[PDB]
Amino acid sequence: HHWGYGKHNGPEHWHKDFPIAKGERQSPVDIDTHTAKYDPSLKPLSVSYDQATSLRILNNGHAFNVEFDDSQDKAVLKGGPLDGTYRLIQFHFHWGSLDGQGSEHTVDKKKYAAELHLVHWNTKYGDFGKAVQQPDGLAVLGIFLKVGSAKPGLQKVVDVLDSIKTKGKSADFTNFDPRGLLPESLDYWTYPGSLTTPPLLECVTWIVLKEPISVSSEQVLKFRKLNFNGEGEPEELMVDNWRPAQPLKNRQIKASFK
Ligand SMILES: Cc1cc(C)nc(SCC(=O)c2ccc(Cl)c(S(N)(=O)=O)c2)n1
Ligand SMILES: [Zn+2]
Repeated sequence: HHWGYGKHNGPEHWHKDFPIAKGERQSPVDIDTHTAKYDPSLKPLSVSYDQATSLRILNNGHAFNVEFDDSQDKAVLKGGPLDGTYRLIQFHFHWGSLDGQGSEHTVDKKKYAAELHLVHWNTKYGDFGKAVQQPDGLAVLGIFLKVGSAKPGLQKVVDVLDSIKTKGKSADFTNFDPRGLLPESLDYWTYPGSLTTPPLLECVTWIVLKEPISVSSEQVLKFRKLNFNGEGEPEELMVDNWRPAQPLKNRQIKASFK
């Protein structure tokens, strides 16, 4: 009876195995755009994905991860609200059963169709497993997806999905360039939060871009064909793999703009 996204093991139950689910800096949150403070001291984000080595794509039974070789100083996030340098380890998405839901963060209560998370760990802690035990361990760049025109830089991801339908399937996935998943603007909101999945560790500086990317209905439909179950088990489509907004509690969301 492990955690997941259903009635009996979804978000509302996670607190029994992971009590920090009711902690002081949980994610996601609603971003009230009127209440976010513009911080002129925030720096442009620096996203340096020129040498990113993707390696493989994995279906883990919760989402899928596009993984990067993070054994060298390639694919780094820095600047923004960050001190130091964060290295890209993986990205994944959360999405809905319907286009009117799927994001984890919301913007004045608006829910997007999906949300991409590019996960980076702070090099000062040497690896991802040590970084998640620190309050400044991770920086996640979150990008909303709305349904409209296709994102051409997303199609390679879409096209490999039929090879990783079920939990525990992986496929070789090299030369994937995550710059093709990025909006023109890098204006952002930022706040201190947590992993949105168990173990819900309070180790993330969230950086949510204001400009969504558009993807086509046919691209998101292919996300909804994945399965949460493993091969040979009854089919449970992988949809609605999002945690709802959590209380903001004693936190301030900062805007890099306007
Ligand atoms: C840490 C961890 C360990 C195991 C066994 N599974 C997962 S599934 C979700 C995931 O890979 C993950 C990893 C790190 C981040 Cl930061 C986030 S999220 N949804 O907060 O961006 C999600 N996560
Ligand atoms: Zn995520």
